[PDB]
Amino acid sequence: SGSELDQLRQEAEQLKNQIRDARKACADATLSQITNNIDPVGRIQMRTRRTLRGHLAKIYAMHWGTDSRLLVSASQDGKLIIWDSYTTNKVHAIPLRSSWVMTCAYAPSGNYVACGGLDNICSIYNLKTREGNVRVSRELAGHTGYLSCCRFLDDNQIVTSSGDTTCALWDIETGQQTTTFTGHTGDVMSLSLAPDTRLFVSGACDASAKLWDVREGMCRQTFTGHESDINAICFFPNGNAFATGSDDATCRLFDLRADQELMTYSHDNIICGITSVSFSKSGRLLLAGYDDFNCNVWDALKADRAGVLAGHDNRVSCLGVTDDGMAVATGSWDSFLKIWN
Amino acid sequence: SIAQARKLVEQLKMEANIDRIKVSKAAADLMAYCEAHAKEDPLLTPVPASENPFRE
Amino acid sequence: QREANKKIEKQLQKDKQVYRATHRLLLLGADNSGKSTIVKQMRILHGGIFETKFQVDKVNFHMFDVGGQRDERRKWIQCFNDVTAIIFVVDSSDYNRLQEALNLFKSIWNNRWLRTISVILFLNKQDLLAEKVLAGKSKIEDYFPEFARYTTPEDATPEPGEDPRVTRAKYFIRDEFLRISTASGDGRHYCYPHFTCAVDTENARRIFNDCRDIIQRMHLRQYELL
Amino acid sequence: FSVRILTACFLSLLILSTLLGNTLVCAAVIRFRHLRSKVTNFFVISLAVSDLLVAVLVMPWKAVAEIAGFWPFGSFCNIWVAFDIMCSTASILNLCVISVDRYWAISSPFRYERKMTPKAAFILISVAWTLSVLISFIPVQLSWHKANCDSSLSRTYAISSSVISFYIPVAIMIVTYTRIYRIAQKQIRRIAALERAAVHFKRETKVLKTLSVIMGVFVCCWLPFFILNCILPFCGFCIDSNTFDVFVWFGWANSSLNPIIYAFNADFRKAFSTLLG
Ligand SMILES: Nc1nc2c(ncn2[C@@H]2O[C@H](COP(=O)(O)OP(=O)(O)OP(=O)(O)O)[C@@H](O)[C@H]2O)c(=O)[nH]1
Ligand SMILES: NCCc1ccc(O)c(O)c1
Repeated sequence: SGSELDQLRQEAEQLKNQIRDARKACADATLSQITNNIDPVGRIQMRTRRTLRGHLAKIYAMHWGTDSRLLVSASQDGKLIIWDSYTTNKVHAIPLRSSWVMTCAYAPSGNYVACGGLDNICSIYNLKTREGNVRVSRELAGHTGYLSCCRFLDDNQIVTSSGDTTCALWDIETGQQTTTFTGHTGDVMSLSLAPDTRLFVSGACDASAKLWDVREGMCRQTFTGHESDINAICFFPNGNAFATGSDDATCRLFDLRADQELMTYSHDNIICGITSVSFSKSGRLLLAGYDDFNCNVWDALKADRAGVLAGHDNRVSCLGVTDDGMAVATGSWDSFLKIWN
Repeated sequence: SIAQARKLVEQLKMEANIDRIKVSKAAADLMAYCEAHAKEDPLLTPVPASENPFRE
Repeated sequence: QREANKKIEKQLQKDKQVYRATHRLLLLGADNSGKSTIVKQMRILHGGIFETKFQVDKVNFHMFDVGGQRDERRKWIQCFNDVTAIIFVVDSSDYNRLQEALNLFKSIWNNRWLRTISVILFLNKQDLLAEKVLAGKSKIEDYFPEFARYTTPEDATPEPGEDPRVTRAKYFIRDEFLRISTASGDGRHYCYPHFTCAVDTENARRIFNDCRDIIQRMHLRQYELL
Repeated sequence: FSVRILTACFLSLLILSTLLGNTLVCAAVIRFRHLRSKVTNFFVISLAVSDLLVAVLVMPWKAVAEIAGFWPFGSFCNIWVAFDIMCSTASILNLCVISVDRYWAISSPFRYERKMTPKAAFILISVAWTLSVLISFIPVQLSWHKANCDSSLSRTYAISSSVISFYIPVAIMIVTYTRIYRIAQKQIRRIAALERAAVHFKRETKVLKTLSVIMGVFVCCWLPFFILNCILPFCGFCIDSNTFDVFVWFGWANSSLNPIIYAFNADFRKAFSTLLG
């Protein structure tokens, strides 16, 4: 040959086969062989303890507080409701400019809330405002695509995900993208910050997930294996593992240090897509939300299903476990949130 | 397409030169973190309704 | 306590019913198609901006134009799987991006997530089309040679004083989009073509009529009648 | 004998089928809230309850009295006939409502989604049930229908309760479904115009099939009994008790078939499939 582009394609495929070999070197066993001697968690039957109403349309996002008591909810009625999950009372009801909100975050101090959507703008509102009503405080602009997820690091650092296939770390005050992460081919749909804020993963429509180093701005690992777009992702509570759910009706658990897929969670009776995933407090239990109005509870160690959550009357759009593990919340397209334990 | 091919090769070379651990160790650490906190997960072992703020 | 519960549940019931009763319409189409001009006009004459809320005969509508600017607008559109109808607007006077619009329309009509979303086709900028037709400088056959063998349909209802060349042009564009719309079939959704310009004022009665037809056909196919 | 025991076993099968179908409908509604979610489903539940009452209350006693030949419960049967007149009239009544419901959802779809609030649904269900109970119980306990248990009502009561219970609902239902036919024919013609233009009868047959099935089962199932119920007390040309009894069974047969004709939407099918598996 001689044309460096075809030689780069050749060295690319050569690298993918070196990667497959470096993967089979550490591919000595399977998770099922390791966990065949463990005992099943038994039947887990959670029940709806609360139902939070007020929302006029299908809910798309929720986020627990650090106190495991407050949470924010987003509906396509242009609202952002803050709930007191103990008493099911609403503490604030912030109307939003754009009604097509898709994400919301909760500052670990409880001082700020975030939200964004088709406006490609992340609006921060100070809940600890000093006079009248909670209103807009900051507003981060710059993305050429729709904001799909955003999460605080502290009260002044937040990472966002957008439809321009890139992620960015922002300084909320200055509004500048302090760091840019590029490399995804399709729309990046979800991000999850490590428990130590140091790393985060992102799942895009190129059927790939990427682990990004927050402080250095480089992509550390790229995982593939799904036949469709990955829609959701979340860290294992330990910090060295994460789970993904995709449109191909399958969930997959990847490890960061082994740099390959570890386990696949699927059933031939589950055919709908998947919208949200979250680990238990110990990471032993993996909860996944399906379009079939149900929530499938997988045993994160044995890939066996341990329970079902049939309590919503429409598509479950989001879910989330408290940080203390005391309860799990589920937001669905029925304009209702349900707490389970 | 000349810049994206150099970028694809350099990204694959950076991601390729990582050192990976055995799956056995990854599962042993997961099992250790699991059973080290298994008795404290209310969603796995249901806690009596007395210390449940939504059941008391 | 009890009266707080009574006032809350009945206000929340009326607001839930109202949101349930507002018909969301997604506006799609290439740029340079006057989409923003149609939304701006509706904001003016009934009540530009990304969003619009307007009422016809005590019937609420919510018109949305998405400016995310990509190709596989899956997540930016599969979150809007419940709109009543999609208003696809096409700049009929741009003779070379029309195949691009046709291809995009084909991808929309056969979309996996819109199998049940009916589309209202607005063939916008008819006045410019008539200008180009009377000029006779850029002919469609040079881009679409089929137009040479095309015959004006016998069912055409031209407006008073319409040049047969203009009638043939606008009905040719209509049938070019109908050839895509009629393949899929399956009766799950339909396309309602309309010849429109940006200054037309009844462009609310058309959306009203056709949302009503979409609901009629949904109710028919629900009772297995149609 | 062979005929007597065969009639007994077939009738028991008929009753059991009625009970199973209608209890399945009510259970499929109660178990799954996404079927109870809409409003049109309320009326179908009303229908299922009407048919379940027909079953559990009216049918078995008439079957036993037909087999044994003598009415054993005695002083009961006054009530029985009242119950009969009631249940077999909330059924026809309910069909009427369901039919009108569909019309409102096809001749004015916008006004429908606005005006039909579950309050109006309950008002309609209430109208059906109260018309039934009123017109049924009150003349029995007041002994106005009377001038083995004597089911011969009376010439004036026959015509009165018949005109109400049958001839108004059948008029409303024929008018409604023929209006829906006009509309469906219109829409098919429009789609055919567009599709023929694009490419340059079967779906009409489908419309005919479904409307004919619905309206024709109801009529061919209930109408003979009611033209008899009209003529017989008048003609006290005439027919016998056994024929009147089999045509009665046809009337209650519609009560068996109603679920399969009014509750086999795809989602209903899947709810049945997930219940029984
Ligand atoms: N003469 C004439 N010009 C029109 C008509 N409709 C739209 N235009 C022009 O076409 C241009 C394109 O419309 P835009 O406002 O850009 O809307 P769009 O191009 O479809 O989408 P955006 O570019 O995002 O706004 C507008 O600036 C109008 O001036 C029309 O009916 N007649
Ligand atoms: N099964 C017959 C019960 C019945 C119901 C209504 C009538 O009007 C009537 O004459 C008789």
